[PDB]
Amino acid sequence: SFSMEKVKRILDAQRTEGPATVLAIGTANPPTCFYEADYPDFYFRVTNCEDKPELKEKFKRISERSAVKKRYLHVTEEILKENPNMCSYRAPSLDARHAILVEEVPKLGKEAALKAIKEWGQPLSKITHLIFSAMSGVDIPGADFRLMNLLGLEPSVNRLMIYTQGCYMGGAAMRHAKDIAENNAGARVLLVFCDLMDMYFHAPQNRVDLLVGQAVFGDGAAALIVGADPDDDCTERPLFQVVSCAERAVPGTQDYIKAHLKEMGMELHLSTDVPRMIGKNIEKLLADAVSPFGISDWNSLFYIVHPGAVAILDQVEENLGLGEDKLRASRYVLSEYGNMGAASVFFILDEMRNKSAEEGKLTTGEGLEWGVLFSFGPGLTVETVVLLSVPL
Amino acid sequence: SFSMEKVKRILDAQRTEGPATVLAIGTANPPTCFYEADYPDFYFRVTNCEDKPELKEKFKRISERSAVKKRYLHVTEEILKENPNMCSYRAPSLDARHAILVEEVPKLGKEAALKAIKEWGQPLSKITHLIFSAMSGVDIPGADFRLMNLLGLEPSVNRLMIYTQGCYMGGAAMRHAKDIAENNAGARVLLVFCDLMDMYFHAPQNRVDLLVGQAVFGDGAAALIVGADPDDDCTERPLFQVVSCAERAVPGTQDYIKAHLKEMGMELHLSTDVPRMIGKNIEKLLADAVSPFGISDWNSLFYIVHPGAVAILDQVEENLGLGEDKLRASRYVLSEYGNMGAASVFFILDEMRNKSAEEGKLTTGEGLEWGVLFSFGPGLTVETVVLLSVPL
Repeated sequence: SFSMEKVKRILDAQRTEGPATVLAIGTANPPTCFYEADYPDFYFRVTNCEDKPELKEKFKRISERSAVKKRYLHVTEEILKENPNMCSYRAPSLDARHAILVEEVPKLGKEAALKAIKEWGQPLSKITHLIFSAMSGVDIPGADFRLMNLLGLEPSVNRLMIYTQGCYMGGAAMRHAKDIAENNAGARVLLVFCDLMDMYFHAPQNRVDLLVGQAVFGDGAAALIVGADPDDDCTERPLFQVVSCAERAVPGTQDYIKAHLKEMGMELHLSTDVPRMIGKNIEKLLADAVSPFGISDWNSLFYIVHPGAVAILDQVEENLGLGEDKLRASRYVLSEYGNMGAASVFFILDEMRNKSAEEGKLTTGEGLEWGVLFSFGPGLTVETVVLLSVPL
Repeated sequence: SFSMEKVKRILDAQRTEGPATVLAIGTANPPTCFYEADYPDFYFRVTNCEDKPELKEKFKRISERSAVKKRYLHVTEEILKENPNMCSYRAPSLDARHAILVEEVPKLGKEAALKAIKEWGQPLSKITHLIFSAMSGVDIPGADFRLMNLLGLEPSVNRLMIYTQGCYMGGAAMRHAKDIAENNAGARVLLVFCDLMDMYFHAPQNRVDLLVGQAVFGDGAAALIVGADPDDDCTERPLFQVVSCAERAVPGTQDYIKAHLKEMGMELHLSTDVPRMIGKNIEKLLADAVSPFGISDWNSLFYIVHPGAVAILDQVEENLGLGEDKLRASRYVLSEYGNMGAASVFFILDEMRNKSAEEGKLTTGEGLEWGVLFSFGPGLTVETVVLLSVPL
């Protein structure tokens, strides 16, 4: 009865008022830029597969239809010479690949995080939580721990490390940052995604899905600061507000995306029915998300759509009845960066906020007030994040 | 300015009143019981190492000093015959191991979860969140996804899957469960830990840490339901309340615990200075956690201590001045089960609620009101979770 008064003082003390908001965004990529026109030539050469010209022409057509202009890749010609088993299909190469990633993943995360923290402008000691999402680079301690030390965070930073889960993680980790920020006054969350696709590099196979991956997977890292209740007394300024987060596993699609961690690396299996399956469901998912806020004209939203493959963007555009320019920002990131896993939606959100100011729009959301963020991954998981833009 | 009013109706609707509380605990273990007396004979025979009788004596002395009576292990003699590369040191065996685990991890998680759900007594459709923590079994889709389908959870259940992180996950996943439960009215979180140590089974080496791990690591899974604001109108009934969660990386201990995922499986590195380091820091961590609640007599708390090794329990007892019976429940779980990774503290918490009832105590925390839960892992991370018991 007095111990319960202590608990209620703790609960009262932690309450927040406003919603979780994104306070800064920073991105970073490997230094090596690979242009899509040269990649079939580079890829088949460096894998000593120039004696497979029909397969090469098949890959060229997939790359040309991919709508990817360039990618920044961590895998270089030097790296493949020093670890040739990566170019020998199913040969053991997991040790070599992991040695390469274990230090580079936190290293690239740091570069993006520094940018986010710089824009944020607050001292590192104000960061209370760190969430690290990384497709590859599994290690104990994790990249969360490494980045905490590289950045000089407080040893009391609350850490969450999510390894090897898929492209739905952009929306998923965003939900957790929201729950953290809103349940804890003063909480300031550094949310970092680093997806290096080195584990998915294999010699070309006569497999459409593996070829699409080789054409589309790109590397990058994205960092955000997420918090509730911005302090006016300092230079904290919101970019977007996270209103509601939803997740759904599509029934009957277990086998559409599978990927196995093996001695040869990451073994991918991706059904070509993924975009249609996404397109068949997207409107009902959007409708469930935004009806509670009275939105029924889909073109009244601004869009951040995970660019898993260009077919995915087209399917969304088609089955939502979107104007041709609605997915401009998503197509841009797909074009300039490829599919960077979970980081992609945050490259897009970064692009949208910058393009809006550059074009003089009245909000961070292309002049609109409400928007939605979609991530897609195994199997099949769809993330639906409702956003509010901020005025300019 | 009317849309900002829409956001406030959502937030107001999602507020909770009370703290996150654990509403049920369920545990499960593999079927095969290995007695610690017999393990040195079994272990060195089945690894064809009876020709190292001095190493076997070094292993036996560690086993006898271990304070482990028995363990339930998934690794059987049959499994090792079907996968002999698990017994040849550094031979490639990661593929063989992962195939064994990817279906067993969710299966044992299901066994524990069903019990927790049984005690909980609500319909599965009420579970809004699933958090799965597993040391081993990295797969896409994850064990969370498999478990959702094994149990028949709603496809809209919000999932979080954490692979390969260490024994601090007990307290860490508990923090995230607290944030979800408190930030989302109606939320009921299914929290599942399954750590199968098959990835750490190797031929005996003349390495103290690997031998101790071979003596102490056991297999098991523990499941919890966590929610804020228990319903009186139904059979929901709280066991403990989660008051505050803190996490700390001990400065200068990066290398004390390391583990690398390689082609041979999990390659562990564990310094013997761990218990001393833990003992050296435990009081300052405990004091920071419970001083805000006016607590300065450490024997006024009940204890759940991660049983990483008996040396750790002894160090915690010594450096806090605990009475000889304070750590009864923790040493019990170590005795009867070994070190089951992150699931352990929940076996202990389960043991404590049951022993307290069996002894007719007036609360679930051995008659005391306030208590603390400790998890330790890489590198070095310590979780301090302050608990409130419930009357009986």
